[PDB]
Amino acid sequence: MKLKHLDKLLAHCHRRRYTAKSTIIYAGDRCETLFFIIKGSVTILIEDDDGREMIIGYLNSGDFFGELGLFEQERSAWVRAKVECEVAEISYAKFRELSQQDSEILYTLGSQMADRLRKTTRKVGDLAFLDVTGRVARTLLDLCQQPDAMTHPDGMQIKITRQEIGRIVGCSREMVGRVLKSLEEQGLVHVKGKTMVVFGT
Amino acid sequence: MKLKHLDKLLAHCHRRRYTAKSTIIYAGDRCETLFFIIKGSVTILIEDDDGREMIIGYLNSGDFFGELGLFEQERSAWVRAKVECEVAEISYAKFRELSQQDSEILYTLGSQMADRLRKTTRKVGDLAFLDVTGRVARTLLDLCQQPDAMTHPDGMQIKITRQEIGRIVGCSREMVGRVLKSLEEQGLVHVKGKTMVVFGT
Ligand SMILES: Nc1ncnc2c1ncn2[C@@H]1O[C@@H]2COP(=O)(O)O[C@H]2[C@H]1O
Ligand SMILES: Nc1ncnc2c1ncn2[C@@H]1O[C@@H]2COP(=O)(O)O[C@H]2[C@H]1O
Ligand SMILES: Nc1ncnc2c1ncn2[C@@H]1O[C@@H]2COP(=O)(O)O[C@H]2[C@H]1O
Ligand SMILES: Nc1ncnc2c1ncn2[C@@H]1O[C@@H]2COP(=O)(O)O[C@H]2[C@H]1O
Repeated sequence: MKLKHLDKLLAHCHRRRYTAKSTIIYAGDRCETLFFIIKGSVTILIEDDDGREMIIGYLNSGDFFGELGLFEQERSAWVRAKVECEVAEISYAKFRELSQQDSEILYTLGSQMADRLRKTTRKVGDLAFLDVTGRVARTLLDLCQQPDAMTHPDGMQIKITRQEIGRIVGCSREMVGRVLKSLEEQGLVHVKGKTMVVFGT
Repeated sequence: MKLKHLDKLLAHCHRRRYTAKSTIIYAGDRCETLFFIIKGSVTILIEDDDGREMIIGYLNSGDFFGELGLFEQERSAWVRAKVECEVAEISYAKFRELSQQDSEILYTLGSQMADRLRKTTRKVGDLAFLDVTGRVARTLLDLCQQPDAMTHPDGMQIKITRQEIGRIVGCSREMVGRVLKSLEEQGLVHVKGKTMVVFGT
Protein backbone atom coordinates (compact mmCIF):
# COMPACT_ATOMS: atom_id res chain seq x y z
CA MET A 1 0.00 0.00 0.00
CA LYS A 2 1.15 3.53 -0.82
CA LEU A 3 0.63 6.82 1.05
CA LYS A 4 -1.84 7.78 -1.68
CA HIS A 5 -3.99 4.78 -0.86
CA LEU A 6 -4.04 5.57 2.84
CA ASP A 7 -5.06 9.10 1.95
CA LYS A 8 -8.10 7.81 0.07
CA LEU A 9 -9.19 5.35 2.74
CA LEU A 10 -8.99 8.13 5.33
CA ALA A 11 -11.05 10.33 3.00
CA HIS A 12 -13.89 7.80 2.90
CA CYS A 13 -14.45 6.69 6.47
CA HIS A 14 -15.90 7.40 9.89
CA ARG A 15 -13.13 8.04 12.45
CA ARG A 16 -13.49 6.76 16.01
CA ARG A 17 -11.30 6.85 19.10
CA TYR A 18 -11.61 3.91 21.48
CA THR A 19 -10.31 3.94 25.00
CA ALA A 20 -8.26 0.95 26.14
CA LYS A 21 -10.34 -2.15 26.85
CA SER A 22 -13.36 -0.90 24.93
CA THR A 23 -14.96 -3.43 22.59
CA ILE A 24 -14.76 -2.42 18.94
CA ILE A 25 -16.37 -5.56 17.54
CA TYR A 26 -18.79 -7.99 19.11
CA ALA A 27 -18.65 -11.60 18.00
CA GLY A 28 -21.92 -12.44 16.28
CA ASP A 29 -22.81 -8.95 15.08
CA ARG A 30 -23.62 -8.54 11.40
CA CYS A 31 -20.63 -7.48 9.30
CA GLU A 32 -21.15 -4.27 7.36
CA THR A 33 -17.80 -2.46 7.55
CA LEU A 34 -14.08 -2.98 8.15
CA PHE A 35 -11.55 -1.00 10.17
CA PHE A 36 -8.08 0.44 9.75
CA ILE A 37 -5.87 1.16 12.76
CA ILE A 38 -4.57 4.72 12.47
CA LYS A 39 -2.92 4.63 15.87
CA GLY A 40 -2.80 2.09 18.68
CA SER A 41 -3.42 -1.61 19.21
CA VAL A 42 -6.27 -4.10 19.34
CA THR A 43 -6.82 -7.56 20.77
CA ILE A 44 -8.56 -10.45 19.03
CA LEU A 45 -10.47 -12.70 21.45
CA ILE A 46 -12.64 -15.79 21.24
CA GLU A 47 -14.34 -17.43 24.18
CA ASP A 48 -16.50 -20.29 25.32
CA ASP A 49 -19.99 -19.99 26.83
CA ASP A 50 -18.09 -20.36 30.09
CA GLY A 51 -16.61 -16.86 29.97
CA ARG A 52 -13.09 -18.20 29.44
CA GLU A 53 -11.47 -15.88 26.91
CA MET A 54 -8.60 -16.67 24.54
CA ILE A 55 -6.43 -14.05 22.92
CA ILE A 56 -5.97 -15.09 19.29
CA GLY A 57 -3.66 -12.17 18.55
CA TYR A 58 -2.88 -8.45 18.47
CA LEU A 59 -3.04 -6.08 15.52
CA ASN A 60 -1.29 -2.73 15.42
CA SER A 61 -1.16 0.56 13.48
CA GLY A 62 -1.53 0.05 9.76
CA ASP A 63 -3.63 -3.09 10.15
CA PHE A 64 -7.14 -3.82 8.92
CA PHE A 65 -9.61 -5.78 11.01
CA GLY A 66 -13.26 -6.71 10.63
CA GLU A 67 -12.42 -7.83 7.10
CA LEU A 68 -13.61 -11.42 7.20
CA GLY A 69 -17.21 -10.56 6.34
CA LEU A 70 -16.10 -8.58 3.30
CA PHE A 71 -15.86 -11.14 0.52
CA GLU A 72 -19.24 -12.71 1.36
CA GLN A 73 -21.53 -13.19 7.53
CA GLU A 74 -21.28 -12.26 11.20
CA ARG A 75 -18.25 -11.03 13.17
CA SER A 76 -16.03 -14.07 13.77
CA ALA A 77 -14.31 -12.90 16.92
CA TRP A 78 -14.14 -10.11 19.48
CA VAL A 79 -11.95 -7.11 18.77
CA ARG A 80 -11.08 -5.03 21.79
CA ALA A 81 -8.75 -2.02 22.14
CA LYS A 82 -5.52 -2.98 23.89
CA VAL A 83 -4.54 0.71 24.24
CA GLU A 84 -6.17 3.96 23.14
CA CYS A 85 -7.16 3.59 19.47
CA GLU A 86 -7.62 6.01 16.60
CA VAL A 87 -9.62 3.87 14.17
CA ALA A 88 -11.07 4.47 10.68
CA GLU A 89 -14.28 2.61 9.84
CA ILE A 90 -14.98 1.98 6.16
CA SER A 91 -18.04 0.34 4.61
CA TYR A 92 -17.67 -2.89 2.65
CA ALA A 93 -19.33 -1.17 -0.31
CA LYS A 94 -16.86 1.73 -0.25
CA PHE A 95 -13.95 -0.66 0.25
CA ARG A 96 -14.71 -2.89 -2.72
CA GLU A 97 -14.79 0.33 -4.75
CA LEU A 98 -11.48 1.83 -3.63
CA SER A 99 -10.05 -1.63 -4.30
CA GLN A 100 -11.28 -1.83 -7.88
CA GLN A 101 -9.78 1.55 -8.60
CA ASP A 102 -6.57 0.56 -6.76
CA SER A 103 -5.71 -3.15 -6.50
CA GLU A 104 -2.71 -2.59 -4.20
CA ILE A 105 -5.15 -1.85 -1.36
CA LEU A 106 -6.69 -5.34 -1.62
CA TYR A 107 -3.23 -6.86 -2.03
CA THR A 108 -2.23 -5.35 1.33
CA LEU A 109 -5.35 -6.71 2.95
CA GLY A 110 -4.55 -10.10 1.41
CA SER A 111 -1.05 -9.81 2.80
CA GLN A 112 -2.35 -9.24 6.31
CA MET A 113 -4.81 -12.15 6.16
CA ALA A 114 -1.96 -14.37 4.95
CA ASP A 115 0.22 -13.27 7.85
CA ARG A 116 -2.64 -14.04 10.27
CA LEU A 117 -3.33 -17.46 8.77
CA ARG A 118 0.30 -18.40 9.42
CA LYS A 119 0.26 -17.02 12.95
CA THR A 120 -3.00 -18.78 13.75
CA THR A 121 -1.89 -22.05 12.17
CA ARG A 122 1.16 -21.90 14.44
CA LYS A 123 -1.14 -21.30 17.37
CA VAL A 124 -3.00 -24.47 16.42
CA GLY A 125 0.27 -26.37 16.48
CA ASP A 126 1.14 -24.82 19.83
CA LEU A 127 -2.17 -25.88 21.36
CA ALA A 128 -1.85 -29.27 19.69
CA PHE A 129 1.75 -30.17 20.46
CA LEU A 130 3.09 -28.05 23.33
CA ASP A 131 2.49 -28.29 27.07
CA VAL A 132 1.77 -25.13 29.09
CA THR A 133 5.38 -24.40 30.06
CA GLY A 134 6.22 -24.74 26.38
CA ARG A 135 3.41 -22.45 25.28
CA VAL A 136 4.14 -19.83 27.92
CA ALA A 137 7.76 -19.74 26.85
CA ARG A 138 6.66 -19.40 23.24
CA THR A 139 4.14 -16.66 24.10
CA LEU A 140 6.64 -14.57 26.05
CA LEU A 141 9.05 -14.76 23.15
CA ASP A 142 6.29 -13.71 20.73
CA LEU A 143 5.37 -10.88 23.10
CA CYS A 144 8.96 -9.67 22.88
CA GLN A 145 8.29 -8.99 19.22
CA GLN A 146 5.29 -6.77 19.81
CA PRO A 147 5.68 -3.00 19.21
CA ASP A 148 5.09 -2.35 22.90
CA ALA A 149 8.05 -4.55 23.77
CA MET A 150 10.73 -2.36 25.34
CA THR A 151 14.45 -2.75 24.82
CA HIS A 152 16.73 -3.72 27.72
CA PRO A 153 20.45 -4.11 28.44
CA ASP A 154 20.07 -7.81 29.29
CA GLY A 155 17.49 -8.44 26.57
CA MET A 156 13.89 -7.30 26.27
CA GLN A 157 11.28 -6.35 28.81
CA ILE A 158 7.53 -6.31 28.44
CA LYS A 159 4.46 -5.15 30.33
CA ILE A 160 2.26 -8.19 30.81
CA THR A 161 0.01 -9.82 33.41
CA ARG A 162 -0.45 -13.47 34.36
CA GLN A 163 -4.10 -13.20 33.26
CA GLU A 164 -3.10 -11.98 29.79
CA ILE A 165 -0.64 -14.85 29.35
CA GLY A 166 -3.32 -17.26 30.49
CA ARG A 167 -5.71 -15.87 27.91
CA ILE A 168 -3.05 -16.33 25.23
CA VAL A 169 -1.94 -19.88 26.13
CA GLY A 170 -5.22 -21.19 27.47
CA CYS A 171 -4.73 -21.83 31.17
CA SER A 172 -5.56 -20.16 34.49
CA ARG A 173 -3.48 -17.30 35.84
CA GLU A 174 -2.52 -19.61 38.73
CA MET A 175 -0.82 -22.05 36.38
CA VAL A 176 0.89 -19.15 34.63
CA GLY A 177 2.25 -18.02 37.98
CA ARG A 178 3.56 -21.52 38.49
CA VAL A 179 5.27 -21.67 35.10
CA LEU A 180 6.85 -18.32 35.77
CA LYS A 181 8.18 -19.37 39.19
CA SER A 182 9.92 -22.21 37.39
CA LEU A 183 11.20 -20.02 34.51
CA GLU A 184 12.53 -17.52 37.00
CA GLU A 185 14.12 -20.18 39.25
CA GLN A 186 15.92 -21.22 36.08
CA GLY A 187 16.89 -17.58 35.56
CA LEU A 188 15.28 -17.47 32.13
CA VAL A 189 13.23 -14.38 32.94
CA HIS A 190 12.87 -12.02 35.88
CA VAL A 191 9.44 -10.83 36.96
CA LYS A 192 8.80 -7.53 38.74
CA GLY A 193 5.29 -6.17 39.00
CA LYS A 194 3.52 -5.96 35.63
CA THR A 195 7.00 -5.81 34.09
CA MET A 196 9.06 -8.80 33.00
CA VAL A 197 12.51 -9.11 31.49
CA VAL A 198 13.37 -11.97 29.14
CA PHE A 199 17.14 -12.46 28.95
CA GLY A 200 19.17 -12.83 25.74
CA THR A 201 16.35 -11.95 23.35
CA MET B 1 -14.34 -15.51 -10.08
CA LYS B 2 -15.80 -15.96 -13.56
CA LEU B 3 -15.33 -18.75 -16.13
CA LYS B 4 -13.20 -16.31 -18.13
CA HIS B 5 -10.78 -15.97 -15.25
CA LEU B 6 -10.44 -19.71 -14.83
CA ASP B 7 -9.75 -19.94 -18.54
CA LYS B 8 -6.82 -17.55 -18.21
CA LEU B 9 -5.32 -19.20 -15.15
CA LEU B 10 -5.46 -22.56 -16.93
CA ALA B 11 -3.79 -20.92 -19.94
CA HIS B 12 -0.80 -19.81 -17.86
CA CYS B 13 0.17 -22.79 -15.74
CA HIS B 14 1.89 -26.15 -15.46
CA ARG B 15 -0.66 -28.96 -15.00
CA ARG B 16 0.12 -31.89 -12.69
CA ARG B 17 -1.76 -34.98 -11.60
CA TYR B 18 -1.02 -36.25 -8.10
CA THR B 19 -1.98 -39.68 -6.89
CA ALA B 20 -3.70 -39.93 -3.51
CA LYS B 21 -1.35 -39.45 -0.55
CA SER B 22 1.38 -37.84 -2.63
CA THR B 23 2.91 -34.71 -1.14
CA ILE B 24 2.30 -31.60 -3.22
CA ILE B 25 3.98 -29.15 -0.86
CA TYR B 26 6.70 -29.68 1.71
CA ALA B 27 6.70 -27.48 4.77
CA GLY B 28 9.85 -25.36 4.71
CA ASP B 29 10.37 -25.29 0.94
CA ARG B 30 10.80 -21.89 -0.68
CA CYS B 31 7.55 -20.46 -2.06
CA GLU B 32 7.66 -19.62 -5.75
CA THR B 33 4.23 -20.62 -7.08
CA LEU B 34 0.63 -21.28 -6.04
CA PHE B 35 -1.83 -24.00 -7.03
CA PHE B 36 -5.42 -24.30 -8.19
CA ILE B 37 -7.37 -27.53 -7.71
CA ILE B 38 -8.93 -28.49 -11.03
CA LYS B 39 -10.24 -31.79 -9.72
CA GLY B 40 -9.91 -33.62 -6.42
CA SER B 41 -8.99 -32.89 -2.82
CA VAL B 42 -5.98 -32.01 -0.70
CA THR B 43 -5.06 -32.21 2.97
CA ILE B 44 -3.30 -29.52 4.97
CA LEU B 45 -1.02 -30.94 7.68
CA ILE B 46 1.33 -29.59 10.33
CA GLU B 47 3.41 -31.72 12.64
CA ASP B 48 5.87 -31.72 15.49
CA ASP B 49 9.46 -33.01 15.36
CA ASP B 50 7.90 -36.10 16.91
CA GLY B 51 6.19 -37.21 13.72
CA ARG B 52 2.72 -36.52 15.15
CA GLU B 53 0.72 -34.99 12.31
CA MET B 54 -2.31 -32.70 12.58
CA ILE B 55 -4.80 -32.16 9.81
CA ILE B 56 -5.53 -28.44 9.68
CA GLY B 57 -8.09 -28.84 6.92
CA TYR B 58 -9.13 -30.02 3.46
CA LEU B 59 -9.42 -27.99 0.27
CA ASN B 60 -11.39 -29.10 -2.76
CA SER B 61 -11.94 -28.34 -6.46
CA GLY B 62 -11.88 -24.63 -7.19
CA ASP B 63 -9.55 -23.85 -4.31
CA PHE B 64 -6.13 -22.21 -4.35
CA PHE B 65 -3.34 -23.38 -2.07
CA GLY B 66 0.31 -22.47 -1.66
CA GLU B 67 -0.79 -18.83 -1.63
CA LEU B 68 0.65 -17.68 1.67
CA GLY B 69 4.08 -16.91 0.24
CA LEU B 70 2.56 -14.75 -2.49
CA PHE B 71 2.22 -11.31 -0.92
CA GLU B 72 5.77 -11.37 0.50
CA GLN B 73 8.67 -16.88 2.69
CA GLU B 74 8.71 -20.67 2.99
CA ARG B 75 5.80 -23.13 2.74
CA SER B 76 3.86 -22.86 6.02
CA ALA B 77 2.38 -26.34 6.07
CA TRP B 78 2.26 -29.67 4.26
CA VAL B 79 -0.18 -30.11 1.42
CA ARG B 80 -0.91 -33.69 0.49
CA ALA B 81 -3.39 -35.15 -2.02
CA LYS B 82 -6.37 -36.72 -0.25
CA VAL B 83 -7.56 -38.30 -3.52
CA GLU B 84 -6.27 -38.21 -7.10
CA CYS B 85 -5.61 -34.56 -8.01
CA GLU B 86 -5.60 -32.60 -11.24
CA VAL B 87 -3.70 -29.48 -10.18
CA ALA B 88 -2.63 -26.28 -11.98
CA GLU B 89 0.61 -24.66 -10.81
CA ILE B 90 0.99 -20.93 -11.44
CA SER B 91 4.00 -18.74 -10.67
CA TYR B 92 3.66 -15.87 -8.21
CA ALA B 93 4.91 -13.52 -10.93
CA LYS B 94 2.27 -14.68 -13.40
CA PHE B 95 -0.42 -14.57 -10.72
CA ARG B 96 0.21 -11.00 -9.62
CA GLU B 97 -0.12 -10.12 -13.31
CA LEU B 98 -3.41 -11.89 -14.06
CA SER B 99 -4.66 -10.24 -10.87
CA GLN B 100 -3.76 -6.71 -11.92
CA GLN B 101 -5.55 -7.22 -15.20
CA ASP B 102 -8.50 -8.86 -13.38
CA SER B 103 -9.07 -7.97 -9.71
CA GLU B 104 -11.87 -10.53 -9.23
CA ILE B 105 -9.23 -13.27 -9.26
CA LEU B 106 -7.49 -11.80 -6.20
CA TYR B 107 -10.85 -11.15 -4.56
CA THR B 108 -11.63 -14.88 -4.83
CA LEU B 109 -8.28 -15.76 -3.33
CA GLY B 110 -8.99 -13.27 -0.54
CA SER B 111 -12.36 -14.92 -0.04
CA GLN B 112 -10.77 -18.33 0.41
CA MET B 113 -8.13 -17.07 2.87
CA ALA B 114 -10.93 -15.40 4.86
CA ASP B 115 -12.89 -18.65 4.94
CA ARG B 116 -9.77 -20.49 6.16
CA LEU B 117 -8.99 -17.92 8.85
CA ARG B 118 -12.47 -18.48 10.29
CA LYS B 119 -12.19 -22.26 10.10
CA THR B 120 -8.76 -22.22 11.70
CA THR B 121 -9.79 -19.75 14.40
CA ARG B 122 -12.60 -22.14 15.27
CA LYS B 123 -10.08 -24.95 15.40
CA VAL B 124 -8.11 -22.90 17.92
CA GLY B 125 -11.22 -22.57 20.05
CA ASP B 126 -11.87 -26.29 19.72
CA LEU B 127 -8.36 -27.17 20.89
CA ALA B 128 -8.61 -24.51 23.59
CA PHE B 129 -12.05 -25.20 25.03
CA LEU B 130 -13.25 -28.69 24.06
CA ASP B 131 -12.28 -32.09 25.42
CA VAL B 132 -11.59 -34.97 23.00
CA THR B 133 -15.13 -36.37 22.96
CA GLY B 134 -16.29 -32.85 22.21
CA ARG B 135 -13.76 -32.36 19.43
CA VAL B 136 -14.41 -35.74 17.86
CA ALA B 137 -18.12 -35.01 17.78
CA ARG B 138 -17.39 -31.64 16.21
CA THR B 139 -15.00 -33.16 13.65
CA LEU B 140 -17.43 -35.85 12.54
CA LEU B 141 -20.10 -33.22 12.03
CA ASP B 142 -17.66 -31.08 10.01
CA LEU B 143 -16.71 -34.17 8.00
CA CYS B 144 -20.38 -34.60 7.14
CA GLN B 145 -20.11 -31.32 5.27
CA GLN B 146 -17.23 -32.39 3.07
CA PRO B 147 -17.93 -33.07 -0.64
CA ASP B 148 -17.03 -36.72 -0.14
CA ALA B 149 -19.74 -37.04 2.49
CA MET B 150 -22.41 -39.41 1.18
CA THR B 151 -26.13 -39.05 1.74
CA HIS B 152 -28.04 -41.62 3.79
CA PRO B 153 -31.64 -42.43 4.74
CA ASP B 154 -30.93 -42.02 8.47
CA GLY B 155 -28.58 -39.07 7.95
CA MET B 156 -25.11 -38.91 6.44
CA GLN B 157 -22.34 -41.43 6.09
CA ILE B 158 -18.66 -40.84 5.58
CA LYS B 159 -15.51 -42.79 4.79
CA ILE B 160 -13.07 -42.10 7.60
CA THR B 161 -10.48 -43.87 9.75
CA ARG B 162 -9.68 -43.57 13.44
CA GLN B 163 -6.18 -42.36 12.49
CA GLU B 164 -7.58 -39.55 10.34
CA ILE B 165 -9.88 -38.37 13.15
CA GLY B 166 -6.94 -38.49 15.53
CA ARG B 167 -4.90 -36.34 13.17
CA ILE B 168 -7.77 -33.84 13.01
CA VAL B 169 -8.54 -33.62 16.75
CA GLY B 170 -5.07 -34.24 18.11
CA CYS B 171 -5.16 -37.56 19.92
CA SER B 172 -4.13 -41.17 19.31
CA ARG B 173 -6.27 -43.51 17.24
CA GLU B 174 -6.78 -45.56 20.43
CA MET B 175 -8.52 -42.68 22.15
CA VAL B 176 -10.59 -42.07 19.02
CA GLY B 177 -11.70 -45.70 19.15
CA ARG B 178 -12.71 -45.14 22.74
CA VAL B 179 -14.73 -42.01 21.97
CA LEU B 180 -16.45 -43.83 19.17
CA LYS B 181 -17.38 -46.81 21.36
CA SER B 182 -19.09 -44.31 23.65
CA LEU B 183 -20.78 -42.39 20.79
CA GLU B 184 -22.04 -45.64 19.35
CA GLU B 185 -23.22 -47.01 22.72
CA GLN B 186 -25.24 -43.80 22.87
CA GLY B 187 -26.50 -44.55 19.37
CA LEU B 188 -25.24 -41.24 18.02
CA VAL B 189 -23.34 -42.87 15.16
CA HIS B 190 -22.86 -46.38 13.83
CA VAL B 191 -19.44 -47.55 12.73
CA LYS B 192 -18.85 -50.25 10.11
CA GLY B 193 -15.43 -50.69 8.57
CA LYS B 194 -14.02 -47.46 7.14
CA THR B 195 -17.63 -46.30 6.85
CA MET B 196 -19.57 -44.44 9.52
CA VAL B 197 -23.12 -43.15 9.67
CA VAL B 198 -24.01 -40.07 11.70
CA PHE B 199 -27.74 -39.99 12.47
CA GLY B 200 -30.03 -36.98 12.00
CA THR B 201 -27.52 -34.81 10.15
N1 LIG C 1 -7.00 -15.76 13.77
C1 LIG C 1 -7.17 -14.45 13.63
N2 LIG C 1 -6.09 -13.58 13.55
C2 LIG C 1 -6.13 -12.23 13.41
N3 LIG C 1 -7.33 -11.60 13.33
C3 LIG C 1 -8.36 -12.49 13.41
C4 LIG C 1 -8.46 -13.86 13.55
N4 LIG C 1 -9.75 -14.34 13.57
C5 LIG C 1 -10.43 -13.24 13.45
N5 LIG C 1 -9.68 -12.05 13.33
C6 LIG C 1 -10.56 -10.80 13.18
O1 LIG C 1 -11.41 -10.02 14.03
C7 LIG C 1 -12.51 -9.61 13.20
C8 LIG C 1 -13.89 -10.02 13.72
O2 LIG C 1 -14.73 -9.49 12.65
P1 LIG C 1 -14.66 -10.11 11.26
O3 LIG C 1 -15.12 -11.54 11.38
O4 LIG C 1 -15.56 -9.42 10.28
O5 LIG C 1 -13.21 -9.88 10.85
C9 LIG C 1 -12.27 -10.29 11.84
C10 LIG C 1 -10.77 -10.17 11.73
O6 LIG C 1 -10.30 -8.89 11.42
N1 LIG D 1 -8.52 -23.86 29.10
C1 LIG D 1 -8.45 -22.83 29.92
N2 LIG D 1 -8.31 -23.01 31.31
C2 LIG D 1 -8.23 -22.04 32.26
N3 LIG D 1 -8.27 -20.75 31.88
C3 LIG D 1 -8.40 -20.63 30.54
C4 LIG D 1 -8.50 -21.48 29.47
N4 LIG D 1 -8.62 -20.85 28.24
C5 LIG D 1 -8.59 -19.60 28.62
N5 LIG D 1 -8.46 -19.37 30.01
C6 LIG D 1 -8.40 -17.90 30.45
O1 LIG D 1 -7.42 -16.87 30.44
C7 LIG D 1 -7.58 -16.23 31.71
C8 LIG D 1 -6.33 -16.22 32.60
O2 LIG D 1 -6.85 -15.52 33.76
P1 LIG D 1 -7.89 -16.20 34.63
O3 LIG D 1 -7.27 -17.45 35.23
O4 LIG D 1 -8.34 -15.29 35.75
O5 LIG D 1 -9.04 -16.40 33.67
C9 LIG D 1 -8.67 -17.01 32.43
C10 LIG D 1 -9.61 -17.30 31.28
O6 LIG D 1 -10.37 -16.21 30.83
N1 LIG E 1 -4.99 -22.94 8.48
C1 LIG E 1 -4.92 -23.21 7.18
N2 LIG E 1 -6.06 -23.50 6.44
C2 LIG E 1 -6.13 -23.80 5.11
N3 LIG E 1 -4.99 -23.85 4.38
C3 LIG E 1 -3.89 -23.56 5.14
C4 LIG E 1 -3.69 -23.24 6.47
N4 LIG E 1 -2.37 -23.02 6.81
C5 LIG E 1 -1.78 -23.22 5.67
N5 LIG E 1 -2.62 -23.54 4.58
C6 LIG E 1 -1.85 -23.74 3.26
O1 LIG E 1 -0.97 -24.74 2.71
C7 LIG E 1 0.01 -24.01 1.96
C8 LIG E 1 1.46 -24.27 2.38
O2 LIG E 1 2.15 -23.38 1.46
P1 LIG E 1 2.00 -21.87 1.62
O3 LIG E 1 2.56 -21.49 2.96
O4 LIG E 1 2.75 -21.10 0.57
O5 LIG E 1 0.50 -21.65 1.41
C9 LIG E 1 -0.31 -22.52 2.19
C10 LIG E 1 -1.82 -22.57 2.19
O6 LIG E 1 -2.40 -22.71 0.93
N1 LIG F 1 -1.46 -34.69 20.82
C1 LIG F 1 -1.52 -35.80 20.11
N2 LIG F 1 -1.51 -37.06 20.73
C2 LIG F 1 -1.57 -38.28 20.13
N3 LIG F 1 -1.65 -38.33 18.79
C3 LIG F 1 -1.65 -37.10 18.23
C4 LIG F 1 -1.60 -35.81 18.69
N4 LIG F 1 -1.64 -34.84 17.70
C5 LIG F 1 -1.72 -35.61 16.64
N5 LIG F 1 -1.74 -37.00 16.88
C6 LIG F 1 -1.85 -37.89 15.63
O1 LIG F 1 -2.90 -38.29 14.75
C7 LIG F 1 -2.66 -39.68 14.53
C8 LIG F 1 -3.82 -40.61 14.92
O2 LIG F 1 -3.24 -41.89 14.59
P1 LIG F 1 -2.07 -42.42 15.40
O3 LIG F 1 -2.55 -42.63 16.83
O4 LIG F 1 -1.58 -43.75 14.85
O5 LIG F 1 -1.01 -41.37 15.17
C9 LIG F 1 -1.45 -40.04 15.39
C10 LIG F 1 -0.62 -38.79 15.21
O6 LIG F 1 0.02 -38.66 13.97
